[PDB]
Amino acid sequence: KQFEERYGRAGQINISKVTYSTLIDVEKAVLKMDRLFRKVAKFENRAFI
Amino acid sequence: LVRLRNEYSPEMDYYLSNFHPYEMQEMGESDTTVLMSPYKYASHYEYTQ
Amino acid sequence: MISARAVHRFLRNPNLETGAAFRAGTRFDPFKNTLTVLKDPQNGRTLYLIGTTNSSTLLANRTKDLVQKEKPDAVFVQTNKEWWNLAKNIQDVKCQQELNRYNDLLSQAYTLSLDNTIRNLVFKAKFYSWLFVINWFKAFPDDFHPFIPGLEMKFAIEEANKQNIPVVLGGLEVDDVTLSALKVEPRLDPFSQLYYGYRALHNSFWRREHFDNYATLDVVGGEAYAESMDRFRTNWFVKYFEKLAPYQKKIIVDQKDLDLFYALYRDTPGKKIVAVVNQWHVPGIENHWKSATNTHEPLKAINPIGDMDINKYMESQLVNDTLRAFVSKVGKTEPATWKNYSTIYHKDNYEAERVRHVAFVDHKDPHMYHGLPQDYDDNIKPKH
Amino acid sequence: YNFPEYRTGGVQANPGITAKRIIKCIGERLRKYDPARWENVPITFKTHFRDENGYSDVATSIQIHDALEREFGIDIKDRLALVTDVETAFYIVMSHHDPL
Amino acid sequence: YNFPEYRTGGVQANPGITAKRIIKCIGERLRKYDPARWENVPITFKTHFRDENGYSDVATSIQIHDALEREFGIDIKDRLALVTDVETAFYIVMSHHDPL
Amino acid sequence: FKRNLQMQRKVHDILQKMDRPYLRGVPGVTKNISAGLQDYSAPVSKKSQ
Amino acid sequence: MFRWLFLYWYNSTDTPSAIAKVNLWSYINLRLFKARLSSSIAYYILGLNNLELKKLKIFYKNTYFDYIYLKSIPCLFLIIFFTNLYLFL
Amino acid sequence: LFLINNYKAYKINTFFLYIYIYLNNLNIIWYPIFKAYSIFGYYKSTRLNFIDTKNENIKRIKY
Amino acid sequence: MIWKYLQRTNRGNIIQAGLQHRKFENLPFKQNFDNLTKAYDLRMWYISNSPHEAKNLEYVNELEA
Amino acid sequence: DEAYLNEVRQRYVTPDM
Amino acid sequence: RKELWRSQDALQEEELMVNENWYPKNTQYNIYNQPDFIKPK
Amino acid sequence: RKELWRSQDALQEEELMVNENWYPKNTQYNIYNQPDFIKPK
Repeated sequence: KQFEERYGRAGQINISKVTYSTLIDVEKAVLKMDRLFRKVAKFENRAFI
Repeated sequence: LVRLRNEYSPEMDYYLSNFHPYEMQEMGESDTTVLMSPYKYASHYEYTQ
Repeated sequence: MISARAVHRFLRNPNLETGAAFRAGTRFDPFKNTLTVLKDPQNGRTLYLIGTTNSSTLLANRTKDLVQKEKPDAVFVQTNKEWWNLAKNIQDVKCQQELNRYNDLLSQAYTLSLDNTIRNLVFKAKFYSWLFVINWFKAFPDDFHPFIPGLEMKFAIEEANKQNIPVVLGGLEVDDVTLSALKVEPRLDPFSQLYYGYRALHNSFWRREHFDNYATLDVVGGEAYAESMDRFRTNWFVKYFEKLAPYQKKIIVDQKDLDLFYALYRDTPGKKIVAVVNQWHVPGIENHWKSATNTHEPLKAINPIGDMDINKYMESQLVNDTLRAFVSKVGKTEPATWKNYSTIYHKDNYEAERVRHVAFVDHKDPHMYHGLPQDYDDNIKPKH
Repeated sequence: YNFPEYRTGGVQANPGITAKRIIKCIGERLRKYDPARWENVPITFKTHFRDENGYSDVATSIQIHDALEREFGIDIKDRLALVTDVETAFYIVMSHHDPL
Repeated sequence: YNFPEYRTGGVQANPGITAKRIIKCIGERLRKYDPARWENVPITFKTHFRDENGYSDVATSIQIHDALEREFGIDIKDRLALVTDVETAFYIVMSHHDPL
Repeated sequence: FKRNLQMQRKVHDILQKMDRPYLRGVPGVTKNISAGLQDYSAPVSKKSQ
Repeated sequence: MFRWLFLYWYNSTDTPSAIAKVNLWSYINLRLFKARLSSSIAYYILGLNNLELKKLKIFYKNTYFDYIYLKSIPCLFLIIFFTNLYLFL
Repeated sequence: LFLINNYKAYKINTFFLYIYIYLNNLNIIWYPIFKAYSIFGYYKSTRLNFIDTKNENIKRIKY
Repeated sequence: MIWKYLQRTNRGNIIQAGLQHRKFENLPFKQNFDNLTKAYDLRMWYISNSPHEAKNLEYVNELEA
Repeated sequence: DEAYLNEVRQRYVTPDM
Repeated sequence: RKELWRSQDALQEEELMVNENWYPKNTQYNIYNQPDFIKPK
Repeated sequence: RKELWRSQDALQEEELMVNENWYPKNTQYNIYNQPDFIKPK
């Protein structure tokens, strides 16, 4: 953090807007599936938790 | 002749660029004995499940 | 007399080493790739040259607003009477897609007033075959039709009529004048055109450029591609046309650029002109206008070695000569390479060809010891 | 009559004149070979002959090799280096021991 | 763009420029056709193309006729006059009603 | 380390005070042109570090 | 994350001396994965002051089939024309 | 398109579309990485476009 | 004419495909092979196309699991 | 030139290592 | 056109010929003894 | 001869290149933006 504050970023990232949108969508989908897996695990392990 | 010592001195780190990085493919335990393919043998490492 | 400025240049930044987020330039730049302002201080005239690809609604609205607020003394639209009749009979259309729905009806305006004689029939057959081949090579989709006028021309003509200012119709890309010009040139042939069009991209560069150009046209639509057509892309397209058919490029681009410049400079009311022409005539018209009115941007002379740092080279040579002399005197030896930094082009590392620099013509030559440590003093002084 | 200079290695003694000769010959060859592209582009010392993405064209570079061979009377090894900019041409010309 | 002049007969309105054009075209043609003779001789308005005894060469004069036809876009009647000096060429060119 | 630092100081002192005959040569032949060093490119974005 | 060896070995602070001063040798920091070249030709010439890195990139590797098919149409039509010409003559 | 929209709310057409959709997603296949490098080696293989935008690659001279 | 649908390449064949959102909306309330494969594919695609190293390493650990 | 001399002399400066 | 056509090269050549010190400048030898003659080959 | 041969044209060209304001002058367009450019065609 200190180094980036003193010298700034190395440069900008050449990305596509399609890939940008898809990365955001993939992150949201991963969070949604993690929540679903958490609920499923809670229901499966109910007799032991 | 550089006689390397069993230490972590900066002198030893000077010779850090004179060695190939150690390959991790043969490390651990293998779940495949050997590839039976003659074309890819003794050059490729065994796959893992 | 002749001002030999660059007209059609598509190579942008050949001195940069671009790539990987460091681009050679921005090609989107809307509302500025299309409108150009030209001045004639001798007569106090102002020209607003609008280069349209006849495919974007945004540019059509901008042109309509420009004609509404600028209030020119004349409007020069690159259409003809037949197309204007067809378009004025079309109403309640305010987006370019709806007008694209009438592409065939508007293409009916391409009327050739040719005879039915044997020679004219042969010419018609040859011209239609060449048009088919050149449209195969052009390969534009329905939504991008730079040669079929659309909403920009219609809005310009309607706003000119509302203000009751004269409208000058310059004709389509292929009109009677250009049709006769093509009749004069006998170089029209579908088979030769196919052969020459499949040999136009003679090196990889053109090929690659070709690809990405059309690649964008396949990804973004006609409306989104009309906005992202700058001067460099336009010049690339005119040069691609020149490579496909140099004679028809000369007839259709260069000669028509000169004719449009004549019409805009002399055959017009004047003192304020809004000229909505096709996109690829803007470079030639602008160049001719600037040359005739002497309103060119000031020349900044370019020395071929202006960007060459000779001091860097000479300082490196001097530094390495001094270092060689110093190290040779320290080690009581002579230099081994005389090459400042080792690279494999001479293969001197493993072959027997040295890079030793010792040249003299006799025993009395003063320059005999140049390059050797004997040339320096014990203080590493360059002379003696 | 202008007597040619006795001392050899004059190409290496005038880096500016060598670069000027390289620029002139390369410009003439590029405008002859690819007029539609290089007839409007001024060729200076920092001008390269690659794409905007750094990809090089072999045909253009071999044309430049032929131009440099004819200008300086050298034999450029096409398999060792490819001239993709004026700097590379300068390095190749000044590295050769028989340019004239 | 430099617009050509509307007024016709500009060749007759500039005798000096017409003579300069005649001298230039005749000199180029004579140096190309007979380099061993005319490559060192300056061609001015008083220069003639005959022998020292006044005898004319038909081949040289027909070459000059061709040069004048190509330079000014005229059709010189070779059977009516033979161009043996720059003055005769000037008379022929200025007499034609369609030189350009 | 100490001896190499002293030797480097000596060498840098030699290089700083050395005569530079290329500064008395013809501009554009053995020296930068009289105008100076020019950049004829038209950059559109900041160059990466 | 390094691409060039001269940048990799210039100023490295994850050397065994420091990592032993902390004594925490993470697996993700293996030197087998730290540096890797670009798989595009990159050689060295002599610039004006030092070595200059020149990259030789000849052809792209992301070509799709449509490009190959469209670039083959003239060849296929030439083959058809030559075979029919042989049949007729 | 009008006909297709008109027969969108029909239960039989929706049942056919539902069977089609169910058969589409029936066979989901997993492709593992069977080399000893595994996930981290593959991840490091996909870093080329982003290495130059990192602080350790900034020009930073010691002297 | 012929070049419009014979030479003009479709948009989908050129640009990168987007995420099929239909296949992540109604998921079964199970940690079955389908859901696990979807999660694995999502994280693998992310680490294959993301310049963000922290999320990439988190996804690497989750991918091993 | 004095400015160029200053720059080139600044090129050779030994750091206080 | 109504104006008789003249090529831009011809117009430039006439403009150059307007000058009093005009000489062809394309000769191989300095036949006009001009002080500013540079051999073109 | 002992001196390596240089054609008189090459020697003259080098003499011209000694000048700082040298540009090719044989281009069809004014690519170097030189104020003293005359189109050669």
